[PDB]
Amino acid sequence: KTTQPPSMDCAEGRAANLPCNHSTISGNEYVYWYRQIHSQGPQYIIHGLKNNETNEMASLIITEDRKSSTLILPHATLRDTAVYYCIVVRSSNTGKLIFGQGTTLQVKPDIQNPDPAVYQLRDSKSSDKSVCLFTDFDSQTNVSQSKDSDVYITDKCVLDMRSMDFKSNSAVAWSNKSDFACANAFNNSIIPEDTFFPS
Amino acid sequence: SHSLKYFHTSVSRPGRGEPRFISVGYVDDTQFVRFDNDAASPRMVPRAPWMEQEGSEYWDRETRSARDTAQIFRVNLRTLRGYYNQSEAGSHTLQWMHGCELGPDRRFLRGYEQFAYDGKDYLTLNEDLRSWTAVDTAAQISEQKSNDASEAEHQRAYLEDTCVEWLHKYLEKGKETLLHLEPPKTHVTHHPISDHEATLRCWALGFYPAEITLTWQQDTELVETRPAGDGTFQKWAAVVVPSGEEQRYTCHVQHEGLPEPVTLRWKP
Amino acid sequence: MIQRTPKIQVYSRHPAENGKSNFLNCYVSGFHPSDIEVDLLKNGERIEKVEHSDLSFSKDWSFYLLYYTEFTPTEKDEYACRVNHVTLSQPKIVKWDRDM
Amino acid sequence: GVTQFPSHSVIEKGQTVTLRCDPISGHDNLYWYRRVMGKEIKFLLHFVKESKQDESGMPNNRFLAERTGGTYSTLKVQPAELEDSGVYFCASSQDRDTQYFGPGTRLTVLEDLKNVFPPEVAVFEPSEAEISHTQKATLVCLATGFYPDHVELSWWVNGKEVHSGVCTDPQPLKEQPALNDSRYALSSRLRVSATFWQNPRNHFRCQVQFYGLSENDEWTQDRAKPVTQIVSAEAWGRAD
Amino acid sequence: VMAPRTLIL
Repeated sequence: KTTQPPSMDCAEGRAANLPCNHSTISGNEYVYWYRQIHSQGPQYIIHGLKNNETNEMASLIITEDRKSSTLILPHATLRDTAVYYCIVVRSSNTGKLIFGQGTTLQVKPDIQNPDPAVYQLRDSKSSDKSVCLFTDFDSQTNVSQSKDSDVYITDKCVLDMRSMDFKSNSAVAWSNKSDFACANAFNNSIIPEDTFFPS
Repeated sequence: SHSLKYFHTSVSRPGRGEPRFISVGYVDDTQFVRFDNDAASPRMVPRAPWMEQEGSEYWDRETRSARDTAQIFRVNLRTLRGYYNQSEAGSHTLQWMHGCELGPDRRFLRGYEQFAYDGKDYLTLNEDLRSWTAVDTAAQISEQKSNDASEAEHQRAYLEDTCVEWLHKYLEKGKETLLHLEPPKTHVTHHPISDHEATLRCWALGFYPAEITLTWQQDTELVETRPAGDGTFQKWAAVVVPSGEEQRYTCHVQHEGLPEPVTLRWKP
Repeated sequence: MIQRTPKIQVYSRHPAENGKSNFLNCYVSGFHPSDIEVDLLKNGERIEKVEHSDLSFSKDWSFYLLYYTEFTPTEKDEYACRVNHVTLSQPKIVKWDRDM
Repeated sequence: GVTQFPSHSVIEKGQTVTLRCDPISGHDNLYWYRRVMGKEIKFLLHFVKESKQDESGMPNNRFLAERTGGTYSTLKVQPAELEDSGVYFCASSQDRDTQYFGPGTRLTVLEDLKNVFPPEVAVFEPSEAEISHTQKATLVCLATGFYPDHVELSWWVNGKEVHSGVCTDPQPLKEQPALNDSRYALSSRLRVSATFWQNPRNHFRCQVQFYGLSENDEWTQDRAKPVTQIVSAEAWGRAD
Repeated sequence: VMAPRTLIL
């Protein structure tokens, strides 16, 4: 039951339209939407039967045929990045929820000030040090994992300096092996031309 | 017009464990299903010949629904005790009746739903199907709980769609007999009470549906309509008559299965 | 508690014919609560194989049941219904009258 | 909101854990759900008041749940097996149509507790090049060598927690993915303005709350008992 | 079919 696209990219500030199909649906089955942010408790958003509905979190659009649904998030933010589950529940005395795969919604931030660069950062203590920081690239850039087993590269995560009206992407690489420079650290990703490399 | 009605009864059995629970289903005046948690097979089962063909799919859903209802009614019985302040020792009853009716046009006409505690009216779904009304003062907490949780929505969904949908399915499956009108076989009997008085009795036998009017043309006894056992009904009317002239009294039988209303006479 | 005493009717399915197979019915109705003992008697003895309909109720919430068994009427044989209920101070026996 | 205890739990194969849930008081219905690592969230049980209304998701006999006075619920795994590792979510409802979830209990059943390790935490100071190029200073925190992955990372400036400018990986990385029970690493970024970093009066601490063994568990090994603990690394602001 | 949901009174 119920199909959703496994992933969805979305720009912040604009509206997000998440589709859901349930063509087997019968007249006493209700369309619910929950979401889960990271690994914290799933969160009720909205539910409906046949006509559209709106609350302060979201809106729901159900077709006249009832065979499909749309969750509309009015003005998407980074907080709205979550897995979104569309669950059909037949009238029952338990109302048990069957969580499908859901849509993994990534709200991509703006990136007004691209300034892609790879910096070296040293430990506050001794010896180790050697961490490479790939920062300030647009949400076009994809940071791949390393082919080398002994080089660690993180996924890209987003930085929200709220009081600055500033957001930025970053990925961290480290390895502690000998011949590991910040110049070759991200060789497995397509990094933009003119990515700043400090001497 | 056609109707799909269910009657659910829960009866607490403090001595035992779980309360006795029985659900019966009716298309018009014809029973077609039952659940009884005390029966050898405690599952929803066919009660008319035209329901034998339905597969594991349908009976499983209906057993889950019946057992779930039973399990909620058990909770309710406990809670209802707490609303009235009654002992744990006594046995009490929760009843629930729901039904939908189609008009001549065979589309939704009306839906109803109500609860009774100890045979007394407890809580009724409103005619607009959008809210519940307490009929007992003790039902005010349940009235507000039901209205706050938007329970009426689920029941409206049931009475206007699911009930209607299935009623049509049942009416097709029971084609041969459900739409069949069986006229009554009628006669009049004589029984002298004395030398001055005697009884005249107008019989209506083997008819379907149960709806029937028997009038006499004030000492008029009229029994409650009764089942024959083969899905047909029986009913008699009786009038007390001075011994001698009984021909001034005539019986009048109005019933659906008859071409025209019928007059009975008594042939001595 | 609402306590209503059962109304009782004893009768046949089909017009009584001595020697032809028939069904003997005991219809109990208009009663509350649901608990009730019903028996069909032949010459004063409880008939063994007796079946009943599924417990149901009317608009006024009062319950009704039908009790039935296969029988073959005779001139000399007598049949009755025997009903016990909380509202009764003794079991109420009602004989079958082929004119009712 | 719905409450759950404990938030984390690591126990040996064979041991007992009681998981507790405190529903929004007044809610007739309480639900237990779980996610077995690798699968979707799945129904376990539904209580209407103190009664079990639906039990269809209950794994087997090793799982037992009660709700004595129709208030808080308790879910007991005895004995615990590896496949029971995952997150267990409690939920409560008034209408059965809207379910409110607690934060969940994260459960890890391990075959041998010798494998548990506290994190080591390092703070990496901002690049001189980033300061001159962007007028901003990014500190990276690195929490390495922890098992299992029960960590919470937060940043602390001048004895107060900070939220703005922070980015912590959703998932940790396996250090030795080719080995069983591989330890993990997790990174975090705090980005401040250059002149805020260049003030020597400013103190920056990366804090990692590790969830490990309690004081009840046996420890016969050489190394310090890998108990639930906070490990930190810090750095002071720098004009140069 | 019978009503798939009842009231928790």
